[PDB]
Amino acid sequence: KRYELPPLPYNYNALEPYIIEEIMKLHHQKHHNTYVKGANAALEKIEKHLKGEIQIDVRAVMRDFSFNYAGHIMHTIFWPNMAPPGKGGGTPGGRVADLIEKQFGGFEKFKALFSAAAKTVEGVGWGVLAFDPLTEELRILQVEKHNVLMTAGLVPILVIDVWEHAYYLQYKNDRGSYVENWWNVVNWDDVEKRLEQALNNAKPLYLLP
Amino acid sequence: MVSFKRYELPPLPYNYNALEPYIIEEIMKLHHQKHHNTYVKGANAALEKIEKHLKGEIQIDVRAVMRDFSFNYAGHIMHTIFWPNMAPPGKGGGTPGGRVADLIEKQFGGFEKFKALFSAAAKTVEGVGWGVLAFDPLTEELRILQVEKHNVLMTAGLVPILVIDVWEHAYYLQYKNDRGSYVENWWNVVNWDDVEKRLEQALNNAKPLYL
Amino acid sequence: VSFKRYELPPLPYNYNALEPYIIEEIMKLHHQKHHNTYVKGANAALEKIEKHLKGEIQIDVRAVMRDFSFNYAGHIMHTIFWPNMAPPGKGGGTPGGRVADLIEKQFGGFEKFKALFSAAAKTVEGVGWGVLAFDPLTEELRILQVEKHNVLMTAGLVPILVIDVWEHAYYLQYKNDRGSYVENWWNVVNWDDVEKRLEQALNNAKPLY
Amino acid sequence: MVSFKRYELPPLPYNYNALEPYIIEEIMKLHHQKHHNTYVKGANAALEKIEKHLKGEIQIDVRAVMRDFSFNYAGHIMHTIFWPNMAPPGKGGGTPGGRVADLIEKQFGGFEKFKALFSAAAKTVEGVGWGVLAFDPLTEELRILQVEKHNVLMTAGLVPILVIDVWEHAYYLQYKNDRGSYVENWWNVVNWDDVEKRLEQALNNAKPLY
Ligand SMILES: [Mn+2]
Ligand SMILES: [Mn+2]
Ligand SMILES: [Mn+2]
Ligand SMILES: [Mn+2]
Repeated sequence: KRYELPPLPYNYNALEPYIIEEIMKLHHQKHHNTYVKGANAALEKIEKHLKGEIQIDVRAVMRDFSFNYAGHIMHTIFWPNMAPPGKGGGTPGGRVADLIEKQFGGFEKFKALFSAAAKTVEGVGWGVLAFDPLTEELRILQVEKHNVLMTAGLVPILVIDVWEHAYYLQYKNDRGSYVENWWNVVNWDDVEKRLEQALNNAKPLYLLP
Repeated sequence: MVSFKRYELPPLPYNYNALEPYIIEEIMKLHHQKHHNTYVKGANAALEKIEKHLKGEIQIDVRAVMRDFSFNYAGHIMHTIFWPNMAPPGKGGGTPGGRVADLIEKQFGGFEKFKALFSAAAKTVEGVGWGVLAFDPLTEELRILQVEKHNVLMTAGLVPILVIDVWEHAYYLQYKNDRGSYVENWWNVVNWDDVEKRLEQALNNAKPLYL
Repeated sequence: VSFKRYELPPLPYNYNALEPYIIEEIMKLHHQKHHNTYVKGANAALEKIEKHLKGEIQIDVRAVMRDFSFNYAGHIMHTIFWPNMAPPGKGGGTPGGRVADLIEKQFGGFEKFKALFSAAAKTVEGVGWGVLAFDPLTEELRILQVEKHNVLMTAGLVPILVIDVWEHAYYLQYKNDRGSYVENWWNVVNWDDVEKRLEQALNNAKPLY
Repeated sequence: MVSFKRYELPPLPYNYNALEPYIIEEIMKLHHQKHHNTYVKGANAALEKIEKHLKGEIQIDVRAVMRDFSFNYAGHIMHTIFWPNMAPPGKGGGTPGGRVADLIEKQFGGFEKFKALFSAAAKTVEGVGWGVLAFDPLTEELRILQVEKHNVLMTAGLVPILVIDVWEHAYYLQYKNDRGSYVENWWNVVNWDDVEKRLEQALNNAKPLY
């Protein structure tokens, strides 16, 4: 089954002033679309290989699949993780706030740690807040590229893209300012919904019921 | 604030010599007691550093500690899946039925085509790593990929349902450099019942986490 | 003796000297922000090693060496990158001399070389570099990619011509279109510099190993 | 267009059993005859694909083939340095003199401090890789780093003069999981004469190179 580019949940200019329209348009129509196409291209090669029509370098094509699939799913989460300022921004409540209190000692400490993780990604990558199916707790990590340092199990519920293309046109080299500004468009309702699903569904995938 | 729940080393589902002749007792023992244990400890040690940082007790390099967490957590979960993915010959080995066989037929064109591809993926991991059969929550289909170390090339979303460890420590004492022979022999201990149960859970649970 | 500090080199030309192919704002940010950050990071890693050697602190050796690796590599790669370019006239065109001779022998001529090098640069996954290197084991040219600054690079190979395809190298001008950037970059290649490096490599490299 | 010069497997500088009791004969045989040979073949195979691409016979994935070249070339050169970096106990082992000892004193505050740092670097490689002592052409000083696989974390410029292989295949048959004991014992076969000769060449050639 082939991957498809999802529409954004909002207008290309909907995250302004925090992320400009030009970035949103390039990011979605070029970058994300390229990962969708790359993932499908890798699958097509695997198909031709399985049908015996070609012989592929299995390692190489799977590396291509890994990178592009990861790019696709990460951007798929990234867009609805944001919302126009109002619906987006502010401080979380509910289950997310509760786990943030338990795991990190409150929102301010969480924000400082998450921001540090995002700002200090070496090269391009992501800051990731994930739900751990083994402990049913939150974990923060970095991902390099789309597919380096990511682990099995951990379910991303909030991600920030710190690839240079995510901010350079507006913030230039100042990734720090981008990260600080990104908090203003975080869709906590989306994160809350993701956590609800993870609490219900994640653990049984690994520790059988 | 509540102190993190510690990771723990699970027992094996069988004795150390239970996978003979395909994987020797000495490997199973070292693999479990030394290697898997080390990843459990490493994951806990990283979380302890994060805890002390959050309590204002120490300085940490956030990137470094998270790299440590990534590698060791990944090692832990991958081995946690690896052990029950195998079973003593008899319960282990053979060819799958059920939903696993159905998806293998529809996607890979049958078990032999799947086996050849999975074996090639495992054999050709560059350096140490894993061959992985995963459930894709976006398409509700199977995908095969490689993972290097424990935490390189792995992606979000994909749920491993069957993994083969091709780190050198998984085979060297018995098979020496001949990883190919190890991979071929490993099929004789695959626990298809476990794989089927994992797929069942994924079919029921995975997609809603993301969409 | 305290380690010798790395230093930011001046550019061989003004910030606007590579126009219209690479705009002034890019050259300024690239040199003053990005390259300077790698210099500072390389020095910072060695300061940590020094405090460890003085017995004052205990460090995570793996972590600090990863920092050294990335930042040292960033520093050296950019150090080669700047003089690898020159204002159009001195920069651009088709090489002669020893480099042209090896290009004929290894790659079957300049057009074939250019196509291969361009493909290598364009298809770097994530951020990184296209690299033309001298192989001390064979005394021949080899092309490879480097991801980040310090992934896929090998011992031995001496880079003689590099192109930076990190997003910051082109995004402000070329946006997502790395391909057009790579095509344009040829017009500022300083072939006299590449020639000097190859000659040094032919005379110096093999004995090291 | 002339066909590429092939990489070749260098012979060992000593018998397969010459590093005993510190590294057993079986490891040396497998390591040289199976593993190193595989990297030589892999590097050549990648270049063959590049050749066929340039001659218009095939259309390659340039990234994929260059990744193959990178890993295998790196494997080849790292092992090529690794073997003569060791010597039978007597010629091998002990502590360095000459220029190596001089820079070690200046950079690291002496041999025991250097040894502690290099040992820690080797023991703490995550996954498989190498501990590396390198000469920096930019500063004409020694640097220690790790390399993962053969071709991850390695940088341009730095010239390895002493390397230790900590891939599992380098020790597992003898030391099992105990990489630490392997690293501790490897010091007893280090060929300081070889390292000294490499440093001499680096001091003479590396900076003028860059
Ligand atoms: Mn992006
Ligand atoms: Mn293992
Ligand atoms: Mn750059
Ligand atoms: Mn080796």
